[PDB]
This record gives sequence, structure tokens and C-alpha cells, in this order.
Amino acid sequence: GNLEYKHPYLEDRDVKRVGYLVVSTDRGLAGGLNINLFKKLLAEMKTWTDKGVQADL
Amino acid sequence: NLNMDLLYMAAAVMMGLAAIGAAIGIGILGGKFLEGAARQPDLIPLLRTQFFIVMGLVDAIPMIAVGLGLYVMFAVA
Repeated sequence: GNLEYKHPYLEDRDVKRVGYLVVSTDRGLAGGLNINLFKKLLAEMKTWTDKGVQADL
Repeated sequence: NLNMDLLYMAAAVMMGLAAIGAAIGIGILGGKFLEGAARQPDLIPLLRTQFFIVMGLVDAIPMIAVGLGLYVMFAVA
């Protein structure tokens, strides 16, 4: 705002490893819901670990 | 004679007291002005306007006293 304070959460830093909060249903019969999400995730966790970074779930 | 012994003390007391008062008051005001500015630059000019409003009331009686000090030291002494 008119001034600023600086928390760690507000300013980038070089990404050595990454975290994911993954939301999934508790019940079946939802159709393709969970697997579309999990494959979309896996593709990007793969894309990240192609750059040496790890993931934490 | 004996007049010139006193007159300059009767002046210096006036002027030293006026100095104490003016300096202390103006500093007490200017501190609150500055740290206010450092919060919100681009509020600087408005605060400086108001600071120059308020400073004019501080320097009134001290400056009357300095005028009379100079009166005594040169209209009399």
C-alpha cells in the first residue's frame, strides 16, 4: 500500500523443491474427476523434476 | 557604573530561557512531523504545510522575549 512490510511469503526465491496440496474426493462413482486431476498433476510434477527439483505432497 | 553590571544579566536570562523553550518545543514538534512523513511519503508536502502552520504559534512568546532582550541590551545597556 502507501508503504510496505516484507514477509517471506510475498517475494519470490529460486525454486529448489515444491509442494502440492492435492484435493480428492472420498467417494467413487464421480466419473473421470479424480484421474483427470491426478494425470494433470503428474504431468507437471514430471515437468518440474525434469529440472532437478523435488516435489512434496 | 552599577547599571551595566546588571543589565546584561537581566538580558541574558531572558534570551537563554527563550532559547530553551523555542528549541525544545520545535524539536518535540519536528520529531512527530518527521516520523509521520517516513510512514507516508507523498504525504510529506501536506504535513510540511501543517508543520509550518503549527511552528508559527510556538515561536511567538520566545520571539517577543528575544525582541525585549535586544531592547534591553541596546536601548538601555
